[PDB]
Amino acid sequence: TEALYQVGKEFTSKMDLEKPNYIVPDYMPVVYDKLPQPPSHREAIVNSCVFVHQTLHQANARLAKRGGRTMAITPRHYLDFINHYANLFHEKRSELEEQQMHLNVGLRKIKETVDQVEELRRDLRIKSQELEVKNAAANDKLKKM
Amino acid sequence: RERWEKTSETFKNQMSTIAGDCLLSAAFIAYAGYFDQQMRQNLFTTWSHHLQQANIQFRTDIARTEYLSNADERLRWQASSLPADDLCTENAIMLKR
Amino acid sequence: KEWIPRPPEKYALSGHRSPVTRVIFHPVFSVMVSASEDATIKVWDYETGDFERTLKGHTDSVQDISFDHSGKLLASCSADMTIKLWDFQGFECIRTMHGHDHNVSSVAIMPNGDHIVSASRDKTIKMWEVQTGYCVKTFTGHREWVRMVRPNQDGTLIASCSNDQTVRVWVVATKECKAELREHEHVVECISWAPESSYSSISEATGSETKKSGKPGPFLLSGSRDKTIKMWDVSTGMCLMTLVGHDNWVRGVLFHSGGKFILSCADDKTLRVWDYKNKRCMKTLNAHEHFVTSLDFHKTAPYVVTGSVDQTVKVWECR
Repeated sequence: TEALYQVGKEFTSKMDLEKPNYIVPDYMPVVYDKLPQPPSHREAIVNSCVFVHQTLHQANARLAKRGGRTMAITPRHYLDFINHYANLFHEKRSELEEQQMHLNVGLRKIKETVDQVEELRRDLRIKSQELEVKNAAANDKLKKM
Repeated sequence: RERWEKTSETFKNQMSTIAGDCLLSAAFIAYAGYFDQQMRQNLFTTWSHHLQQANIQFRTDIARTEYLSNADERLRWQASSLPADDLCTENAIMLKR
Repeated sequence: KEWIPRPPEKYALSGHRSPVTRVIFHPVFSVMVSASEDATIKVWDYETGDFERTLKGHTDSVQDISFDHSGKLLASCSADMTIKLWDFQGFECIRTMHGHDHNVSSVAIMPNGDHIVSASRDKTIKMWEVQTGYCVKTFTGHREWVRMVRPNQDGTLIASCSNDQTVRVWVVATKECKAELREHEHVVECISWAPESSYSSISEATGSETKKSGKPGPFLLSGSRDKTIKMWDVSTGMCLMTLVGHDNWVRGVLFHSGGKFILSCADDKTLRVWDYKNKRCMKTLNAHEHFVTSLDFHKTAPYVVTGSVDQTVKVWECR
């Protein structure tokens, strides 16, 4: 269990895994016996990762008791789990930033569109006011006749 | 603009559950490959409960198949005579990632 | 050293799709980093002018970036209400830092290499921890948008400029505005302090009298939209000289590595090199076809880098 925890800590150090407002539950499901008593968010994530690996061992034992076919659980499975965790976290976060970037630009274009639409209201009335005086002056001069 | 604003305000919430969602998704790809659907759910349920007891945020509304693949990939897979099944969809995901 | 930019340019790097907001020099490596408004941070090799990579972790327009003393970590601030810390070895975001409501304007790392400061529209300055990411203390007293914030050379004194025409100097331990300066005609935008290479040059260039300790005291400089550059004394709080001649708003100011001349950029589409010692050098250099946003001076290499609105970053030789 200690070996799994140290592998998780070292490999997941690159990822953020930081929650400043993390709340420690009263009954923490402690898997790693050497986990700090007030565990951080990063430590909690690694603790869950270790628990996931030990879950498969219990699952395989359940099949053997029932008489089903079981496959060996090896550290390579744990390495695959953390590799997938690192890749999925980077992929999901990167897509979210790109998606929100495009949405932020799109909304900015919309708010500039409505602003220019309001600008057209002021342009329209200036054109209308100029038209009213133009025909009024044209009629007045055309009537000097 | 209404839909984009709604998605923009929830962006902060979505970023909070990335660690929990990815952890469940990574475990499913690496571990749940060999087992049948009956225990793929059992393994997922046990992991989800542990995250809940550890106060780790994760989205419980989206399906794992929906999370790990897009509609275009699923449509392309169906064009390759992939059966329209959740377990078959999960298997195709593991054959890609 | 008499390093001076020259009208001929060397490389005109244009890879940004949005106006460039700031440019910095890597402390040790031959790396020049530029931040723009397309939420991307681009890395350049100023010696050969080759685009290296981009850091697209940010959401909205990136405002200010800063390195550390060792050049190992890169701190970034953007309009997405967050501070992002970058690991420069692998070029990934290792810690995203929230809070500090609304568009964050400036960010800097004290020479301690352990704490980070930031400024935003929320009329306050927040001090953070690089290791953990928790804002232990917050600076309040500015009544408007705080634009640009710099620390000292030993992580004890911090100056911040805001739209409220006030340049307030803060203290780490006491968290009080030791000196408040409210004398600028129009909005103050950029500030920078004085390295130890220039303290001696100020004494006889202004006639200032040494105190009982004899040390001239910490020095301040503030650039404002009123087309005036004014350098200030942190210890006392009075002016020594005002630099006038910029046609438009000034956006970036800093001291020459030798601490003898003044280099600044302004919205006048030109870069002005001014001498405060004798008012002899008033070199005005056309830099960009559009507004010039920020500039930087290499500590040892004879290179200067300027960022502009025209999506182009230029590097000038120093001779």
